[PDB]
Amino acid sequence: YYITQVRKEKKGAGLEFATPEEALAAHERGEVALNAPIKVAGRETSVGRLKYVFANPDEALLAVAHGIVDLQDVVTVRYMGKRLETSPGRILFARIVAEAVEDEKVAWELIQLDVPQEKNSLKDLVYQAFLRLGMEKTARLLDALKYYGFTFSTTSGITIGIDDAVIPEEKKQYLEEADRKLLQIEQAYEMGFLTDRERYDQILQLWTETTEKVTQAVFKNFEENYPFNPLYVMAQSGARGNPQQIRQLCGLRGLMQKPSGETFEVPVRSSFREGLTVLEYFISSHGARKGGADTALRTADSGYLTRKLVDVTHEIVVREADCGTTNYISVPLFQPDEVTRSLRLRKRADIEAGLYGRVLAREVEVLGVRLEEGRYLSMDDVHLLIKAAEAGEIQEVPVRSPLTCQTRYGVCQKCYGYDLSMARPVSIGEAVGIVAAQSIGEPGTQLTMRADITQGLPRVIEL
Amino acid sequence: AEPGIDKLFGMVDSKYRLTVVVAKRAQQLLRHGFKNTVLEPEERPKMQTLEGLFDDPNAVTWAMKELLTGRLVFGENLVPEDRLQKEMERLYPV
Amino acid sequence: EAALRDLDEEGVVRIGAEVKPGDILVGRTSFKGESEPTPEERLLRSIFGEKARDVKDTSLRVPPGEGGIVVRTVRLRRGDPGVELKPGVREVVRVYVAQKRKLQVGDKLANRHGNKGVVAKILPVEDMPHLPDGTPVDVILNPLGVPSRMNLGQILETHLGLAGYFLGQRYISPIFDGAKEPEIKELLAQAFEVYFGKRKGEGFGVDKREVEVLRRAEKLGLVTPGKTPEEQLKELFLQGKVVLYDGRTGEPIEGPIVVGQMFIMKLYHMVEDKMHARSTGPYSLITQQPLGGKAQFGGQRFGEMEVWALEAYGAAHTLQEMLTLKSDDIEGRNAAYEAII
Amino acid sequence: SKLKAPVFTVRTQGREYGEFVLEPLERGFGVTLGNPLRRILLSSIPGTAVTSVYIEDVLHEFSTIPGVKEDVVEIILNLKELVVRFLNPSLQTVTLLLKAEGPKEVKARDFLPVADVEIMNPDLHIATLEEGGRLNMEVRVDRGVGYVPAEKHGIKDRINAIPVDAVFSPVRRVAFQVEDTRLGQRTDLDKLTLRIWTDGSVTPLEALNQAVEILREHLTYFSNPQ
Amino acid sequence: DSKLKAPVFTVRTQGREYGEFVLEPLERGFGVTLGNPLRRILLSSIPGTAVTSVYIEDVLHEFSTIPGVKEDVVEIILNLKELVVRFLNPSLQTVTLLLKAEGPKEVKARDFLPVADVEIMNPDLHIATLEEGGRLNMEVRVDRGVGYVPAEKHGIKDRINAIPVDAVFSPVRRVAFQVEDTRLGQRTDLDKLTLRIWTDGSVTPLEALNQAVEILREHLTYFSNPQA
Amino acid sequence: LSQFKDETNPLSSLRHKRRISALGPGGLTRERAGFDVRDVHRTHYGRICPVETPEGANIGLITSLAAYARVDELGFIRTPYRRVVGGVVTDEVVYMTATEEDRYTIAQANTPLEGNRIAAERVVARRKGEPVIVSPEEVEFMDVSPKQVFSVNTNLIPFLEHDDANRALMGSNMQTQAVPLIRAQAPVVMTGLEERVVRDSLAALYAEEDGEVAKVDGNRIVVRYEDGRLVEYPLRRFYRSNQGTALDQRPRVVVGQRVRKGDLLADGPASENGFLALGQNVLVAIMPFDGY
Ligand SMILES: [Mg+2]
Ligand SMILES: [Mg+2]
Ligand SMILES: [Mg+2]
Ligand SMILES: [Zn+2]
Repeated sequence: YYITQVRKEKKGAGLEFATPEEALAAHERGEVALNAPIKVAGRETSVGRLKYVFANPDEALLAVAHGIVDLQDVVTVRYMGKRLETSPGRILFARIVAEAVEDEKVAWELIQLDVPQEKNSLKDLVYQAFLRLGMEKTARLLDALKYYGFTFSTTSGITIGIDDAVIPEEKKQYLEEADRKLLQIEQAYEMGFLTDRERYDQILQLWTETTEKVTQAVFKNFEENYPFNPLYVMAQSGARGNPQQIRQLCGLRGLMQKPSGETFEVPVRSSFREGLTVLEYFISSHGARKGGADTALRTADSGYLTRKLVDVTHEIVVREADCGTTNYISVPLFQPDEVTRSLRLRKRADIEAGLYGRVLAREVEVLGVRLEEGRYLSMDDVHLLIKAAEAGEIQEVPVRSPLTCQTRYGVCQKCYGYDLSMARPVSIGEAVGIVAAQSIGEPGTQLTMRADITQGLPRVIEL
Repeated sequence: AEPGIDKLFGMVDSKYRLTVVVAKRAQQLLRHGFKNTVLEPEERPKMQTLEGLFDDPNAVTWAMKELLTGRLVFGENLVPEDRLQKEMERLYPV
Repeated sequence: EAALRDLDEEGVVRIGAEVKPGDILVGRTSFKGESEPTPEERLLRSIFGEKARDVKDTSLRVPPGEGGIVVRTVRLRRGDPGVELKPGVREVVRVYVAQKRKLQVGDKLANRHGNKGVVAKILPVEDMPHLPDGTPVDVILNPLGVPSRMNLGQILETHLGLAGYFLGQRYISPIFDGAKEPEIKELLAQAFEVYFGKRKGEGFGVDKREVEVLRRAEKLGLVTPGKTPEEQLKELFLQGKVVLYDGRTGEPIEGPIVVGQMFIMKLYHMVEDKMHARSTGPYSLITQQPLGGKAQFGGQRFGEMEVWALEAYGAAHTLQEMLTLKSDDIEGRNAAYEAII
Repeated sequence: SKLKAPVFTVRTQGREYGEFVLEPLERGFGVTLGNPLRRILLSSIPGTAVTSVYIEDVLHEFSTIPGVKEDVVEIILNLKELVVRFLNPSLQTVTLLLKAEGPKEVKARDFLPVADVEIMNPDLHIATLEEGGRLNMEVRVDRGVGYVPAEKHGIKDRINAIPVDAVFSPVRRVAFQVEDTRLGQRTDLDKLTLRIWTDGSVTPLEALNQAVEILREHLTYFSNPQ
Repeated sequence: DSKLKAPVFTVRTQGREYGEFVLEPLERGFGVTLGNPLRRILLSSIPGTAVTSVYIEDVLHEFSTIPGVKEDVVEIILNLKELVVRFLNPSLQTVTLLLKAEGPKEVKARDFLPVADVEIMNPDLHIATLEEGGRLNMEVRVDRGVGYVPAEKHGIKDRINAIPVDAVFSPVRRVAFQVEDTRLGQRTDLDKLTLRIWTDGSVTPLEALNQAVEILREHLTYFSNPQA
Repeated sequence: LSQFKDETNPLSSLRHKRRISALGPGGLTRERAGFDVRDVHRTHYGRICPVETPEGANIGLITSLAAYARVDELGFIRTPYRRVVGGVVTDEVVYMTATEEDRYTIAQANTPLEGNRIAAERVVARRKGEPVIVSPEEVEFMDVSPKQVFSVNTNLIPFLEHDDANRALMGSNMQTQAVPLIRAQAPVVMTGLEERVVRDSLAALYAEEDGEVAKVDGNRIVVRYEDGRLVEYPLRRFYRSNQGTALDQRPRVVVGQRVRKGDLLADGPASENGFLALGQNVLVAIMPFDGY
């Protein structure tokens, strides 16, 4: 992520010129920075895009070795017959994938050049390489990513200091605003305008809104002023941390709960950088003990559920290619919206979990494309079906499922569909019953060892 | 990853059939001391030792490389079981 | 004679001898008892003309993976004042073995703020990052462990450790009432005047590599533009960050790094007391399955959830081996051993 | 018990790529040798490059010429890939002439021959012309090392000349690898592999020999104190 | 011209333990190119001397205490690891130092019996404190070698009751180099290199620098014979 | 309740004697214990440490006594407080139980004072465990110190206020598992309890009264006291503990040295000049390194 992110300068940031030579003259005078967004005649460009034009990636990386430009600076490079406007770091990342797969044309289509490489983008790259190349070439690509990621993280200069937990300027103003509103509420209660419960509920709502304002102020300050902050970079790239934990380090701790479940009226207004008081530390310890007890006293229920599932599905095996049935199920693409009383499209992730790698029971005609009966649905097929549904052409998809399978002591190949670990039809003889029990039980046990104590696992056990 | 694993998986209808074919072929090679191999002298797997370069003793490695060549025939109800072993012994004494 | 070299005339190992696995600590004989020598051993002993003895070896030997230096031997005999032995026991001998353990890969380290880990790499002195004056660091810690655990006390301890390293002083900060950032930063100001003031007197200015790092420092918003290189280096020092050189290449790290002094403890859990392996060994009485525990030279437990994993893989023959050939099929486990040899 | 002298093996394919292996080595000596050689290879090997170009009727680098597909920027980029070798050691600077009429495809072989000047890649594409197109161009070739931006040297042989970045170094890319090897009971030994890419003017083996000699010469400077 | 003139070499020394060496002017980038390999060689591959085994009378192992002596054997061995011994004969490989003291006294490194072609560089090093009625008769063996060899590897015992000692043969203590911005004529990107070396005194910094340069020179000759 | 003694280091045995267990004959069961018994009650303030507990099936069932707390004759834990009269804090200290504590308004120890008089107009206090803001005239009692809220192990963590409670549990528990070292040294940054821990563990040796040291040896120390009697102290050398660690005592005086009452004579295991020493002080860089 560090080498794929580009720099943004704010020195010039808006100056307009007439000719590129005029813009270059101002750069040497110290008025406009290299990456400051400027407009030459009609288009927005930068000094680096005009000053440095490289014929090939070899020349661009050679200049980096001599120290003229950095990996994060945006320049103009000529690659694969295209005059791209990218940083040397993103050009370097493209060469890593090309050499790992030993094919320049395919690797060019597998990557997203114009974005920094986060956890989500890297997961898509691995999945697409598996589909096009196979296990052997995907394993080689995985090692190449590991080798370069370790190398660049060592020399980049990532470290944690006490000043890296930047306190926003808006925290002081937000707290003073809350105090003025808090005193207004108490005056109204003293005059009989509201009861005890109404006053208690208003105080909790005020502190909930104030906490969320501080969270927005923390991350907005990082984006505008410190885009390369170690804490900000870790959360944005998905390496470590979530916004809730960042707020406790830089903003305020927030509201706490009593052992009985009630919440204290007064929240903890200090962060971990400033340091807690003795009274605040003791109050926060009630919830820490509660979370530890839930972890220890609920891992047995989740483990007990897994054993029940194994003993009920351990005999289900793929025993034949086709059972010859004509029954099927219809997977909906729309759901009722009870709050608004209307039919709306479902989430893309929910549709994928019920359609990916499934055999079509009937022929479907969508957007001029014929999907024949008996066709396994790939991820591209699911995306085409979602696009057709958005155009009002189809509402449901008939598929074969284990629910309607007629095979004795198991299921057939056509009713099961894909082997999700290989993205191909399942081979005859697989113990799909054990896989199903382990797939269901694993997330429940992992989550309770780290919400799930609410109507989660208890709700699942009841169902 | 095993060399040619993608091509090996495409030669069988079920992934568990490939394992059976490899395991049975490895037993045949060990039984006859690698004298029944279909590999050329320059195709035999080798391992590096301090004394020198010698033949690979791992029979599973030999069987996987033999399957990629395409000189082996596999299937069900090919030949009678008794006729197979007696013929192999007569061709390859051990 | 080689195996009996270190024993004294009484059959006990001498004090000060080095013992390794398989060495004898104290020798002991037992009466073999009555038995019918197999017909094969009958012919074997007749060819070599060797009359059998009535005693066998039952001595005490060093367990695998152990050893050291003998430092003490204790002998208790029946009838001694205060010695209450069990009936039928003649004497008991105790031997003490001492070893000096150095740090190695797999040992566990921790600090007082809850950060713990094992040693995975030991590097030579010329590979470690070093200060511009040539002083290398001792320990490298991953910054990724701090943000999710929210234990910022180790960071403040590191900052106060850096100031005390150059000032040569220690500190006492009581919990909830102690040193604060304004007090820590003023101590770092004095430590900079001896960390950098010494260089100026010796006749050295600002390194070329330090200039390059300072150029990036202002791009990250860490230092104020327009200041002299010395003033910008002092700004980074007040944040606990210094310019660090790479020992492998000699080039600086592209960003300033937090460097300081920390207190780290060595924990009781060591890899040398946990590694264990077994091929064949003792078996249970009723189930005839291998025993468990390193002290008993036992095997590893293949539980119900482990069996589920093999079933999901489809490895039928691998599962059948662990159920029969390696646990309790007596005819199968004897034949398996003889086939391999 | 000093270590035995290592074995040096070469795997050179073609005239532009090669691999060199040196093993066994003492612990840490792969980094000790690999890093200095890579730095010398990328900045100190002598070579030739284009430093200035003059084109008729062209005022600035960002303009365009009527009758040719490629603009001034694209033509300059094609010139930076030209490989030129000077046969005469005394020869320092030459100027090449190019005059073409459309609609031919201009190549590197269309340059007028010059004494003691050899074009290593005559198949390089320069520009494509159409009917009524003109291309009168003059390029200036110098000698040097490393990489020098155009704004640094600022070389112009005449008015309206366009300076161009000088890629003097014949070496294109260097990458070295250090692996852990063993010899009997010794397990901390090192194995070094060096991979060099070149433009063809000098063999990768020739570049390695020059880099070693440069480092050896510098070691003799620690000889006469004061 | 582009080929810079030969740099001038300057040496500044402080006794037998500190020295500074300056090489200017150099082309851009050559300060790191030269300084780093010398630092790596100096810190790892310079021969020296160290204590490898000790024998104390009436002592069987290192986990014991001596009557009349304040320190135990473990602490005494730690003090002996700080001893600096200089061999005046290049052909000398091993020497033995004998000490015999009776309390009450504080024994130092200067109480060792003199040996020909052997010099102690820190005679004031504290070894042990003897109480009235205490005796200390011991033999210390000093070897020559390179690197760091643990006692578990060499296992050198001159007799039955000798105790092997971990050996740190490196005489070099600290190495640092500085790169400054010098200029010559119209060129302002030139480099100035200064090397700073700290030693224990048995080997001078100037001697260590010469040995490091020779080690690097012989390694460059390994690129001569291709064995394709 | 009769347990094999934990003596990995001197701090390990000190903690073992201050532990409180809800299990045993007549107590609760590990499997049948509910959430109510394992929770932190508001009355634990100053009596039971809120952070020191083992994570797992024993969480909330095995705890530690607070630093300033003490058990009375009837078996109830009491904590000290400072009497406040007329807005000024006095030096009178009262030990009281939880039921008596609920009848008063008790301020925090961090209240600003100008001498002995409260200076802040707004005072943070507790009323039956709840935090309130009161005037100085309404304050009746004050906390002795912040240290009385936590146990001995937790009191040894500097900058505790900047650490999360979950991670602070690991830091205090793991100090019990530290092994003595041959070159152990005291930490650069301390909290102030290091000297008392060594003194109260009875691991080191101190002078009974003023005198002069006569004989110093690795096995014994003889001191000539002012009244004239001779006392000889045998030192424990290379002794094996229950955990297998070696416990030894190193003398720290010379012959003829004059010592006052309470002066250190010999350091015990994991101690450095009378200060607790469980580790080393090392130079640390915080950065990734090649995936190691
Ligand atoms: Mg340009
Ligand atoms: Mg030494
Ligand atoms: Mg536990
Ligand atoms: Zn079916």
